[PDB]
Amino acid sequence: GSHSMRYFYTAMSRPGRGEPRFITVGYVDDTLFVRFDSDATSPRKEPRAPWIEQEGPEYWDRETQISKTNTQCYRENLRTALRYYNQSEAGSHIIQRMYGCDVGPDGRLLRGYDQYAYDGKDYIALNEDLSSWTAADTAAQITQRKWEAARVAEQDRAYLEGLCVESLRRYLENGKETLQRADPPKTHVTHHPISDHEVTLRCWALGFYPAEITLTWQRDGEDQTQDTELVETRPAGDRTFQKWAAVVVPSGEEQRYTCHVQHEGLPKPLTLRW
Amino acid sequence: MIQRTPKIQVYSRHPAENGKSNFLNCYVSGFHPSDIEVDLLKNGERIEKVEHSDLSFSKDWSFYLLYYTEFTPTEKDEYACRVNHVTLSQPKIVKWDRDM
Amino acid sequence: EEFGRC
Repeated sequence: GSHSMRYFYTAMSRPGRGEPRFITVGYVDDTLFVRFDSDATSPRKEPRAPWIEQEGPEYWDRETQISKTNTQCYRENLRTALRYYNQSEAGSHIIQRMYGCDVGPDGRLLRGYDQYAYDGKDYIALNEDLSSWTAADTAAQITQRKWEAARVAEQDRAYLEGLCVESLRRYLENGKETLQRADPPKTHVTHHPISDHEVTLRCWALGFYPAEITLTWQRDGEDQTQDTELVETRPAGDRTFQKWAAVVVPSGEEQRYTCHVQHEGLPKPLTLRW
Repeated sequence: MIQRTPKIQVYSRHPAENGKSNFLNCYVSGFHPSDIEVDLLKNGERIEKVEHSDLSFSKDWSFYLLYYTEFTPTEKDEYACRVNHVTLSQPKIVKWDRDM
Repeated sequence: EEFGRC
């Protein structure tokens, strides 16, 4: 199937508490495989998935150097952002970056990403063309001008069409037992009387990977969008995810409700009832 | 500055079975900035050595963290997740409900 | 693998 590799940078300034912390986490799909934390006692790119551990020491040295250089770069970027927004050096600010690539089943680049936020707000994003930028504001427009001058989009594109997809392809192969295994949701409906008049039907999807799942309730075959409490898909901690969707149903009306589960691990969407 | 308060889910890795070793998870998500204090509480007392996932964030840049510890749920032991964040005037305590 | 450019 299709896959993604994403690196997520968080650079968090913390004036008075040392230099901005720089964290990178790398994911393939919903599998964290690498992390870097400048606050680690010995900051290094660290494997977080077994299949990345076979990458040689040159990989880890190069990736760690990337992250150390990035730590400095993103501290510089935080200073730059302070300037661009006329902000004091007293406040704590966050630069985030997500970049990486989606590949299709054939491993070819489906699309690239390189997007940045400042203080949780979109700042600048490489457009899907991997050639132009969307700057969120005039500060990001300064960045965009700099990056257009520096051909950053072209460099990104070369990475996204090359090393990004190539390394992701390798990771998918090395991690094929897990990265290329969808664990279907174990699904069930629980029944929780609220009162004499109402019961909660909670449709559970547990143990599924990847996280993407559609969990809906229908009443009489009609989607209960507004009447379904849908918890965020949440990590179980064993790589898998959980989600539930609950409906408050009148007592005795449980059979009017069907839970519908779409997940790539399910050959066909499941329909469950209490 | 636009800040986002953590969503909090407290739940187990596997369906709770009293006497069966499990993992107590506190998933904090949707928050910004990333600084967040998460304690797992056993009967109101902070569980020690709680581990947490590496700081990641969602497409909307909001952060998420999984705090987790091995626990053996029982009938009477109340578990909770206590979350503090800049958006919270006081720590938010979400009790662990094995049905959620 | 990362793209270190920054």
